[PDB]
Amino acid sequence: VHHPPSYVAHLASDFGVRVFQQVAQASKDRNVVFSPYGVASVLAMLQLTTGGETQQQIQAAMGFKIDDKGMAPALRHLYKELMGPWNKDEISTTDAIFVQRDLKLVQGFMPHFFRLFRSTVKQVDFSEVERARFIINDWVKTHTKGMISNLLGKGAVDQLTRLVLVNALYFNGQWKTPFPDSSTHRRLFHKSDGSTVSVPMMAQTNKFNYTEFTTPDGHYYDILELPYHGDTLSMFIAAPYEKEVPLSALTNILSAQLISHWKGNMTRLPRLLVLPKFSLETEVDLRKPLENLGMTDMFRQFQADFTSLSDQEPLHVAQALQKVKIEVNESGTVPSSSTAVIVSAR
Amino acid sequence: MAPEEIIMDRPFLFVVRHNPTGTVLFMGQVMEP
Repeated sequence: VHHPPSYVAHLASDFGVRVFQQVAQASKDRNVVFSPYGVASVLAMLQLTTGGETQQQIQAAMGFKIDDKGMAPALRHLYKELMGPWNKDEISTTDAIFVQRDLKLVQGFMPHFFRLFRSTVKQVDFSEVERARFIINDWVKTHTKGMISNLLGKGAVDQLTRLVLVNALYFNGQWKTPFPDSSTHRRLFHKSDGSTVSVPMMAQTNKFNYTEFTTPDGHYYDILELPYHGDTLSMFIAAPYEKEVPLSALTNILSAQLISHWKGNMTRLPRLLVLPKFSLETEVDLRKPLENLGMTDMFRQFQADFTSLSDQEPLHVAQALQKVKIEVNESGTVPSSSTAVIVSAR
Repeated sequence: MAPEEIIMDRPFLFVVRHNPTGTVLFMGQVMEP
């Protein structure tokens, strides 16, 4: 039997890589930095708060139950292996749940939730509106180390708000062979509409793990791996050979498996890599993307089952979102995402 | 005197992951830097 965390790792990512696909097909011509792992973390938490058909849809979509045998302990060993000093490159994931103190939780929920996830649990009074988001937005701030200063916009939560499960991912990697400053020069970037632009690109002559991958249509794509000095983490680059063929054709067949396959067929070949440096920042609404994967109920009122959490009143996800941010330069990559689900707050 | 040059002048894709566990941490679609 395969290493437990490596199995749960796959399913979590796979789900995430399928959510990205919905976000990408919705954002066809715009920049999108997403966190597959980030969405998986909060949905796993949500699996406990929900019930009935609502809970079943999430488990069907994700591909596993956070309840089953050895499942939760494996997700916890994953948190650990990811944040171990042995990786050289720093990672920091943290989950939290904010519940209305006067919300009569069903029996056993609190201790059980903690036994499985063992994360931050905060009891806050949402009637004190501004103070509430000050509690969460500041939580996100410290756990993403400054990045993502204001996850929740004014009025994103309110008095009617009951539950807020959020995740805070951080990564600070450093290229195993950083790009030479001197090599940075302006080059032309051909946009998805035809126009070109002068963008500072980074260059580097070395031997990279490269592999050519053909698409069902017959299109060839380049897949390249640039590791970080920990040799446990790396960024994969995938662009087409021809400029006529769009990134769409590549992203539409994406899967956590296809990524494993690339990594498996690679061979260290000498190449002169010229990559444009960049600093993106995006906020995605996970509502539509989630429903496209089967989880419709949690958004529909009088349909959403949250009977595992409370039952003094019916509940449902008023909104779901993910704010990511990534800085790529000559030395490394410092991406950080903060994904949150909000129940009773539009 | 130079090996095959690979330029990322068109919109590309990028996936940062933890190899041992196969954890896709972040994903990206860079359409315009």
